[PDB]
Amino acid sequence: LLYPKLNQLSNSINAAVAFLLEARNLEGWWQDFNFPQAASIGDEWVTAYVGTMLATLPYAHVHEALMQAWELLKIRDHRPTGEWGYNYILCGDANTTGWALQLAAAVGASDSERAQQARAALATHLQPNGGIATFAEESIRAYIKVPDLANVSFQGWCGAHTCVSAAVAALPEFRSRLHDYLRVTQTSQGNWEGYWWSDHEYTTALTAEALAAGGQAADQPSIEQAVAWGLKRLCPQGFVATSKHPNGSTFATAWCLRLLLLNTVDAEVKAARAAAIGWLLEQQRPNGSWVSSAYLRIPYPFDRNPNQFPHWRYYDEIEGDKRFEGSIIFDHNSIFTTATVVNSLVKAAPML
Ligand SMILES: CC(C)=CCC/C(C)=C/CC/C(C)=C/CC/C(C)=C/Cc1cc(C(=O)O)cc(O)c1O
Repeated sequence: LLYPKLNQLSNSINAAVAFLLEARNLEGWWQDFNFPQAASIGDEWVTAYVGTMLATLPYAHVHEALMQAWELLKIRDHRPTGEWGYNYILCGDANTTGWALQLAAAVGASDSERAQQARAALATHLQPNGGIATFAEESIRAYIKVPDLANVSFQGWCGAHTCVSAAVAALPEFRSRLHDYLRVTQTSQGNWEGYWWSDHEYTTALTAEALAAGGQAADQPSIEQAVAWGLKRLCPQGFVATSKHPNGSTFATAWCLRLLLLNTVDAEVKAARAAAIGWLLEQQRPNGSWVSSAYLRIPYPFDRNPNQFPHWRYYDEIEGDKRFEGSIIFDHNSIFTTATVVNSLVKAAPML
């Protein structure tokens, strides 16, 4: 054990926590992502996610931030279902709601009236194939006012999503119901593929973590297959390479590091986690953040298979006329990425 690397982990994590606490707005929300001149900036979703990421820290001032985040979420009580959504102006969705419920658990509010209502609302999103859909069709159609989408299918946006199902399966009340859907959707390579996210490491880590949390020995082979895939994704330099970031994605690497924590005996896995930690420490910016790489894609509403859509473009790079469908957006404030990385480092440090 190299005590300088443990102390650098402490310093890295503290710098990121300071960045994230200072990056809150007037009322205390974490904000990220932007649909310009349209749905605008994420808050309820980003806050639920960041707060859940930071729940792994022992710090009293972080717990106070999470208590405040929950109070902000409780004041967002305008939707009749009790759901949370991307931000105030959006309808509820199952992903935001599932992350908000993980934050509720961290602050002792899982059995609150609001949490019970929101958990009930998740049940509406259960599909006949055993997974969870992001949106209710009537709700998201009521929000969208784009003429060339008025008459299209919304079965892409309103079908079962593996990324959302994996997150909801972090809740003990849903883990058993979502199990068979999570098992049947694993690829022959050992990973899972999400709907909204470009980086499969996110869905793979979350799904493997839900299977691990259920404690069924029948799921252990699937978990180990996912770990093996993670080991192949992480190159020797300690990062996950992508087409967009061929020298390493901070977001994809952080989620791959979380996935590799699911095997604590294999020496090659332990070495790969060490390499990922070293690369993430090298990549941190002076202000404590990491470079944005949390790529969210917007399929067409009818598209059930966005991993089979070859046309993705980065919204911010499109010259001339453009639309959100078929584009990728990112976390312009680096809050979503930074919270992800800091969580992975806190979880990985004791297994150094
Ligand atoms: C599910 C998840 C990963 C996070 C939980 C939060 C969610 C829901 C993240 C996904 C991305 C989505 C759909 C976010 C909502 C906002 C929106 C509907 C964006 C597209 C858009 C807007 C408009 C418009 O605002 O007019 C017109 C569009 O044609 C159009 O595609």
